Amino acid sequence: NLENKTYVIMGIANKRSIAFGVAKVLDQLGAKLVFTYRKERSRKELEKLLEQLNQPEAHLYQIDVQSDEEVINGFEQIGKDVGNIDGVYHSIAFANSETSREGFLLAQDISSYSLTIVAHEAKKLMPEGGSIVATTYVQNYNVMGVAKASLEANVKYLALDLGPDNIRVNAISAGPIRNTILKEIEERAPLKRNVDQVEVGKTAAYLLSDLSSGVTGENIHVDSGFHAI
Amino acid sequence: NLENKTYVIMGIANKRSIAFGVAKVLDQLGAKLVFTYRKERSRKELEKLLEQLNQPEAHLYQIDVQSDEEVINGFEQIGKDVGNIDGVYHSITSREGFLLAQDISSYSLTIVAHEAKKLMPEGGSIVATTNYNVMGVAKASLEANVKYLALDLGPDNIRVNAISADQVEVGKTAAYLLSDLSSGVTGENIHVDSG
Amino acid sequence: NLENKTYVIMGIANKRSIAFGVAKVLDQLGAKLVFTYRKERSRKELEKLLEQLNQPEAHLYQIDVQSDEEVINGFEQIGKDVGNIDGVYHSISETSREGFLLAQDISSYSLTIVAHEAKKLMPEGGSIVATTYLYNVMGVAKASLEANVKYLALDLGPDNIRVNAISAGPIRGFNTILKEIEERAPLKRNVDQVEVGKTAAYLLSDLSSGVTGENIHVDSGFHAI
Amino acid sequence: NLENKTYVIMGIANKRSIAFGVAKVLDQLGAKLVFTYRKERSRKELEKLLEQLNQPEAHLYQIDVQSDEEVINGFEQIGKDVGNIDGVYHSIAFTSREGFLLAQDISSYSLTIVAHEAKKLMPEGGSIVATTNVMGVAKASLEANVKYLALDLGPDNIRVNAISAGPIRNTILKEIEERAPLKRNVDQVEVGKTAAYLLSDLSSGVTGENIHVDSGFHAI
Repeated sequence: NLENKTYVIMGIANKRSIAFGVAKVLDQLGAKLVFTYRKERSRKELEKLLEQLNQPEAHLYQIDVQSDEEVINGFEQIGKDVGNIDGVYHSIAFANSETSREGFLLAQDISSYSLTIVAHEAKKLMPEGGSIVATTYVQNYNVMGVAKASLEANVKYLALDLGPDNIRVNAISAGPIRNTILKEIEERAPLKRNVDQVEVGKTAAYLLSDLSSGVTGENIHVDSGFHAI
Repeated sequence: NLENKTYVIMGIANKRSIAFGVAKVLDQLGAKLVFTYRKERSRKELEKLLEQLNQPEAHLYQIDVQSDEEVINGFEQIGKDVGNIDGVYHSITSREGFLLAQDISSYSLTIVAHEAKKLMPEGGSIVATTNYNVMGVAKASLEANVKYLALDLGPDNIRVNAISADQVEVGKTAAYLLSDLSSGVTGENIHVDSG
Repeated sequence: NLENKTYVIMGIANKRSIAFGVAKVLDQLGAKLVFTYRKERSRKELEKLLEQLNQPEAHLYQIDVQSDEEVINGFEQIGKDVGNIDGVYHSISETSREGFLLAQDISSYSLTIVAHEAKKLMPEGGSIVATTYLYNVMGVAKASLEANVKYLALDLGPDNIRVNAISAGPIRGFNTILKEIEERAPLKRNVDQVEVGKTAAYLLSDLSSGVTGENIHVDSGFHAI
Repeated sequence: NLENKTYVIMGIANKRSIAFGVAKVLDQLGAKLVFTYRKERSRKELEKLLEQLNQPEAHLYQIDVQSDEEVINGFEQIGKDVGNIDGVYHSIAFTSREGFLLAQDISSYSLTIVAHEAKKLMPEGGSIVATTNVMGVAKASLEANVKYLALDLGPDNIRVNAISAGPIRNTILKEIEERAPLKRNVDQVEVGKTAAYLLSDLSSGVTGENIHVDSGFHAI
């Protein structure tokens, strides 16, 4: 399916990382993978996980999307080091000033803008097109909600903007995974159970692959159809 | 990918039918396919087209979703003839107009779903592909149907999703939806329309 | 506000009909009101209700939206008896084919036809409002309605006719849900007939002059959850 | 209707401002109005326009929603100067990381903070109204914000709703008087009207809603 495809996978932290699920699946289909971590602390942990995979060699890159420079440099090195890529999976989600302006903006920066920039930089490794995918993860006033809204919109507009560049941008809206919210989901999710990294990875594969070749700007809920309730 | 999977494919009329695109893709993925046509006039066309495919043998069934009896019998024969299936692809001013539109476009799903359910003891995937446009009103009804059927059949481990509309690209998404790949997605509507 | 405006108000059945809340409000603003009932049994109840209002005289009209004929004649009599009007308020896995279609017929199509017929009493345009209350086929019917509203709003734009919907929250299983919507819905309280009538008035009135194809939730913003 | 109602009206810049249309309508209904401007340069223009209205007295307040400090202080002065208010109309208008964030800041967050501050002048509840490439993303954020605020403030009996308006002042305009159902084009007053509806008790069950005042163009 994906032999000879090269994908950048952002946001692995531990073996529980959704991003990592996504990783195991693409590995299994025979794509070559590149990874980005944020904290130096996590570099070792990634090298460990790349063992679990049949990855010919280890291509790790420290990128903090929160900063233009790192993202710019990171993609260039990947470019230099690996050549063109077929797609990017961008997993993020970080809620830490309950109503603070900094809170708000920071949320936006991480949750919505990171995509914009990644996209702008990844685009340079995708001269013939490719697929970008953003995966997505309560109190008084939910700022994280407002960030996701921003995200989803951003996906539409990037999808729209990069259309001509034959680059597809879609999102995965994830439902919960390995306890009161596990009450709620197993309770009310139509499919009557909880999703998990793999299921996501599967749709992720779908999206990054040519299989979804007519689909851009879409947001797919991998949540045992909890959305429809 | 799909070897040993059995799908019912409804709405082929000619080689241009979206449903047909969907077919080619599933055939190529090694799934065994069952077909339904409406007019007798088109049983022949379908036999023609099954020639383009690598289908061991031809399973054709005349079914007018517009009528309970045909649908009921239709699926039973499929049942008897083929045994269980893994999912179904369902491709298709005045009070009469409105209601007819609703009947064919939205309800057809409901009843198909109810009948196909009987061939999917262990779950499966159903997929529906899609001046005052009563037609719009019919699609709205449809999409809703999908959500509530998705909802109703969740517990029966049956996933209901829609594709909003070339043929091949649909087929491929179609393939995604019908396959295990889409294992957490139910009640979703996917736009294959170059966004 | 509404003196010399004339509105047709459909779907009152008892003093508790939301359609009646709507009525009280438009009465209070000085509009002349026409009424439609389905069951003969309820014509008396309506007369009794019109007593609560300062309605000069009683224009009642028996109409079953479920039938083209009644709807046609119905509007023509209103036409003849009242002349033109300014708007209309229209309040109304297993599942059989009949059920489905019936639901569609009543919940969606009814509007279409009413629209088509009221149109004839609004040569200079006006406002049509559909209210909605709340495996459920009923959902599917609402879906179909809401779309219809958009498409009618669309098709009637040029005839200067605005079509909008109100989507309403509970009043009168029930006792349990009048609790539900009181905890999680923002505002905390439950809605009521009046609230609707108010928004209804907005919509029917010139107040809502750029608004068509819109659906307004009068549910203490429950929709937002 | 609106006698003895007090509303804060933000975003007037010239006689063409939508906010100003809103203003005319509220004035005409007998509400007392307070205004905020951003640029010192625009205070005089506001005094000019307040002449067209029957405003007992001019309460003007310089507020840059871009800065917590001004917004906090402004509302207090309003508080001190006029006492409690019945609602607020928040009208605000018009690549890189900064661009992105700026847009959010002004388009979406401004509401959040204004809300949070306005809240203190509405002990018994009231109505807040926000009128409306990256700019798209900003509106999305806004529309979401309105929902969540509507949601957060429900218990305080404060209603938050938005108005989405179709353009006012010859190309992209043609497309509209062409395509849109209601057949002509939209204007200040129209907005003012719905605005009135939303700020008034008339919209008493409605919160978290977005109304399109665009001759039903949204429906297309």
